[PDB]
Amino acid sequence: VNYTDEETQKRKKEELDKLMEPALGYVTKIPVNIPSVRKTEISEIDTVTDESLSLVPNEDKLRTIANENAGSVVTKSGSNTMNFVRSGYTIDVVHYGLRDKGYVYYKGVHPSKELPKGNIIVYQGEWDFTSNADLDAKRPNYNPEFNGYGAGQRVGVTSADAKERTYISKFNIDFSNKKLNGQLLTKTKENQEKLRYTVEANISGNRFRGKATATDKTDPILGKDSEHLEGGLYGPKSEELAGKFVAHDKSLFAVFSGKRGNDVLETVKIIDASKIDLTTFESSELNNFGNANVLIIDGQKIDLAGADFKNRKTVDINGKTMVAIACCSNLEYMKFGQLWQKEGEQTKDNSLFLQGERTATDKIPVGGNYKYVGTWDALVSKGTNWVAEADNNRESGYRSEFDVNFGDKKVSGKLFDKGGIVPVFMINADIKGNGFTGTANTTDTGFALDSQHGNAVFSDIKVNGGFYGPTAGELGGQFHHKSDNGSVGAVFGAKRQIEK
Repeated sequence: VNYTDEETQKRKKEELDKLMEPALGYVTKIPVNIPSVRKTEISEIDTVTDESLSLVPNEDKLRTIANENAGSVVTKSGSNTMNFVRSGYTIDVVHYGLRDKGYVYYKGVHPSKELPKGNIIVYQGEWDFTSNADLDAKRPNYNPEFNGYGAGQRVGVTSADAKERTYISKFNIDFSNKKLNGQLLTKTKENQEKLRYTVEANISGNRFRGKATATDKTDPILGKDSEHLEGGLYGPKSEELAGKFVAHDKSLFAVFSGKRGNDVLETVKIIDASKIDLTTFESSELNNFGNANVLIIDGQKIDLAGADFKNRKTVDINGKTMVAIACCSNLEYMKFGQLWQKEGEQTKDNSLFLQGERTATDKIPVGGNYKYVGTWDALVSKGTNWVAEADNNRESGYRSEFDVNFGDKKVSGKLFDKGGIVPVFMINADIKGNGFTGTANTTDTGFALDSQHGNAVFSDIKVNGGFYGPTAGELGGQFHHKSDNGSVGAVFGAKRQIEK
């Protein structure tokens, strides 16, 4: 007797909803009936957290199985066409019995921090799928589209199993309106195309969420709708996309890719996500999907919101235990703070991070003078270590204060040590697009490293920043420098003010 959990229709939708969380990629195993059951749904759907397009999800696992019984594992990734995404399958084509048949997946790299400015941009690619296994789903003993006897009856049938058919995808992305619509088609030997699915999605950050609608509801395999399509834009300037959808009855799992042509487009920043290493004082990029309140370390997510003003988060990621201090509760569209791996009382790879969701360029104020107030985080190293740790005290704390002139397109900034009545860093920058670039300086003679102890001096250090939120009511930025006469790494964020 086969017993399984009674899943309510509530939980079904909830576990489907869970599949909509953004990730570098997704992979599912092709369902295979155990002898006593008649039907096996798609259910083993896992996120992909590794970041190399060369690695095929769970391929190795399948390969270790393959050789033993028969051997023939085929892999399709679209590596000959795509540069930032991989989609397809890795399967045992000589599969029989109850062992694994393989996996369908998509994955991507460098989630886009820059999108095209506007207009409708075309992306072409491929798609693949696996079905569930169902003896009772009107699937014919002979299939005019799929190789073999009773394809999809005892074992999920895939795009790999099709008779001389290519599975083409086309997408139209309206970057002006952040809408996406597309087609999943099948092309036969005689170049006749058949629309299998239309897709529609809304873009948010570098991700889209939407639905896939089945062209032919009488199709025994590709005939069910999905209200759960999710994917992302990949590559620094949105060169490519990839994604998936799950049929509402878990009877199908599809993956797709897309790549736009060589037309050079104007782009805009939508996301800031970088970290400064506090020993090299170099800046590296972080993966981000357009939610600044979530930190992606090793393809795994860390939530940064909390009840306090700034919040300490401890999260275990691949045996690497990570700790982040994220500020601030009054910042809705950006986060910054410290990040490190913990080793008992030892701490490795200390770094500062900054994340923000850029304001739309056309939503940056064209004129007006506003004050921004926040705090900051920094490390300075000239012999000893001076440090700034974000706080809540507007009066004598680690203050950051900014005068922004949207008319004259300028940012003037002050960064204070605690107690200090005078600033220790003076930021001057010009507003360009939805960001700003400029310089950070100390006074001629600098500031004491606390408290014959050293003085720290920094001249014309490059400052990079952005305006965040719907109408740029938040701003943040960073600067870093390394030399033997001193080194610094700093992140800051500030909220727009109103006279009270």
